[PDB]
Amino acid sequence: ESIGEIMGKLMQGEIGDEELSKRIKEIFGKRLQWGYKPTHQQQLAFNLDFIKSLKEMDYELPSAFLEAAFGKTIKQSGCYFKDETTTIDEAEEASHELYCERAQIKDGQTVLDIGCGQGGLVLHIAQKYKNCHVTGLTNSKAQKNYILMQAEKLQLSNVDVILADVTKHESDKTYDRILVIETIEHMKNIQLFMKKLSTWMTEDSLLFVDHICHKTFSHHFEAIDEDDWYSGFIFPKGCVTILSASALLYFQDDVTILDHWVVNGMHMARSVDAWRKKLDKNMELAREILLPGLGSKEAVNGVITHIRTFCMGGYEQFSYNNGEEWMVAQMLFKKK
Amino acid sequence: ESIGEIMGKLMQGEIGDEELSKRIKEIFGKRLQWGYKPTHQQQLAFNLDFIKSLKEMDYELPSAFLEAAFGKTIKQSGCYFKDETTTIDEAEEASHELYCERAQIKDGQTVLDIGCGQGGLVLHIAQKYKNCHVTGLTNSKAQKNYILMQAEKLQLSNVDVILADVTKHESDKTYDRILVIETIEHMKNIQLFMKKLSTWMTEDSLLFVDHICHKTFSHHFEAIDEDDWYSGFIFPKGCVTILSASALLYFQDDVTILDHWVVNGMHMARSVDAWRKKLDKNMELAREILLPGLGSKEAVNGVITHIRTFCMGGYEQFSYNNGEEWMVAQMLFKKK
Ligand SMILES: Nc1ncnc2c1ncn2[C@@H]1O[C@H](CSCC[C@H](N)C(=O)O)[C@@H](O)[C@H]1O
Ligand SMILES: Nc1ncnc2c1ncn2[C@@H]1O[C@H](CSCC[C@H](N)C(=O)O)[C@@H](O)[C@H]1O
Repeated sequence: ESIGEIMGKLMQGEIGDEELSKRIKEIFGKRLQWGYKPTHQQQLAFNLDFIKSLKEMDYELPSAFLEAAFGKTIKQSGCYFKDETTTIDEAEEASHELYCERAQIKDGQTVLDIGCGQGGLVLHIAQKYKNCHVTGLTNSKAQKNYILMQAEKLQLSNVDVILADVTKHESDKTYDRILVIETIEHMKNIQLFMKKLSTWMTEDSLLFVDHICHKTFSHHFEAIDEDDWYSGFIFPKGCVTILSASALLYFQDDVTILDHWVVNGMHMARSVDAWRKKLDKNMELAREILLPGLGSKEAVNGVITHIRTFCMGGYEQFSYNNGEEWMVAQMLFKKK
Repeated sequence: ESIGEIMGKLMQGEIGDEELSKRIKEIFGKRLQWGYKPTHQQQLAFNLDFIKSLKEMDYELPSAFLEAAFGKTIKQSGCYFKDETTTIDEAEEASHELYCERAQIKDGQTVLDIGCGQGGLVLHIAQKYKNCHVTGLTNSKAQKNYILMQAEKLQLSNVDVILADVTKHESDKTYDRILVIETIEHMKNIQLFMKKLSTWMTEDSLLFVDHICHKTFSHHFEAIDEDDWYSGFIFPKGCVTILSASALLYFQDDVTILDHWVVNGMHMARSVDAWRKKLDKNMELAREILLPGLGSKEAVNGVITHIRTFCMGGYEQFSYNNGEEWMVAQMLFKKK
């Protein structure tokens, strides 16, 4: 069976969930085979080669659709589920609280959220800590607009948003706290990224990074072989990197580690499951919302298939071996 | 059975090798049970707690005996065995060559060897690189004397030895290369140690560290429980720390990592096996050598039992799971 053939049936909704999940799990299984080495000697050689290679490098969905698919604050990162019955809205809030705890946020601090998305964390910190000034930075005008509208509705006076490609942003401004929640995976050059972040810190600042990871090895999110129809469908341009849980420890030229955690992958699995189920529940509404801006029922079905498959695939990835393969890494740093 | 009882039979040579190896393997087995956590979340919590705890802290055998037990240069660190038939003398040289390769030694450099022991590496570099100046640093007068005698016999003019407790040594001198071969395991405060080493480097220097490790977790070399007669017999004062293979990545306040390797534990296992077998072969001579300085056959038997048991135990430790538990970690750093 060719890619063309599988992609044919997928787009037509002719692959049932059972088969789809099975096919994607197999693809992730091959990545694990690729990544695990027989000895720690070989594992470190593999991992350091990856790390060295990084050092050589360098239409938007309507907000109504996003609201029908994601949780209340449209968080687009792994959330944290205390209970079986925890809702996605509760899991968003719990995840925001965990970041505030681990990044040691205190009232009165200046806070920068890099790649802030729809601004759930910016709005959380602004509401919880009235004397903080909170700045989100995003490369999306639509996201900036959404955040400023929400801050207005919430009567928040302590929020601003920088519209910038972070890789190009130049400023003399420093911040007490810099937060990077699942943004670093999108970064082309990571030695240069951490260096830039360090110039926006003082000796009193902390930097908190959260990134999807594998516990043992790093990889680009790209086709494992010629049979892999999934990876390139999800990221057809690519430029998503899955660092190992310890990869950023090798990027301490300009910052120094203070603490290090991981969150088991079942939290991410439950996040993507909640998105998939909500999209499914709101399927008719979603198709209605998208149609104006996409111009045909076929183009709508395509966008929806892509998002739904991303959630179905993410479920297999992060739930693999009960959350003990792909998971979320978190690190706290100070400036050199 | 009490410790007193096992120690009774051990000292009397009443425990055969088979039983001795079995008992020590069991003790290491319990350490593995202690150290491996069920989830990566818990493994990192365990490992970071250990790392944080470190940040809060702060008669000699005649040379003729050492010559009868160890290899030609009296190396007292893991060696490197290419073949089944590689001799300890060859393995010493191979290990010296590996350090020179990984620490990027070049003729003309100033080189400092911290905790240089009987000076095998100092003498190797001095002979191979005639324009290097090579300084060994040791806290032992007997070791200093041995090295200077060997340098004289070898017609080396480029060797000096500092007699100092490294934790107390103050100097303005800097070096192109600093080498630390299985010395850091003896260090009380490691943030402070790496900081001190950094003040002896310039922007052009490199630091190479080799340390015994476990691939997954860190531990002090101390009794696992009340049944453990071994750990405290080997190190009755203690102050040996077995860092995980990645522990020093968290000690980059003052230096920055460039490369990272591990060497499989079978190399160390073959090293301690060679020492044990050579001591066994030369047992009569060894007892004769020690008697003058120890003053009784009983005190001689004690010293020999301690050294032999150390080798028997080391064999079980490093050969465990074909060298994939305890092994040797190596790191290359530059100054911040
Ligand atoms: N170069 C760049 N400059 C600014 N933002 C960028 C960027 N590359 C990616 N981003 C943004 O970073 C975000 C990563 S997704 C995570 C969004 C948000 N932190 C949340 O947790 O929900 C996306 O909004 C992405 O478009
Ligand atoms: N505070 C200190 N100052 C100097 N040397 C020390 C020290 N603590 C331990 N040492 C020495 O460091 C050495 C560790 S054993 C390794 C010796 C040598 N590098 C080799 O590979 O053979 C021992 O000689 C030990 O006595």
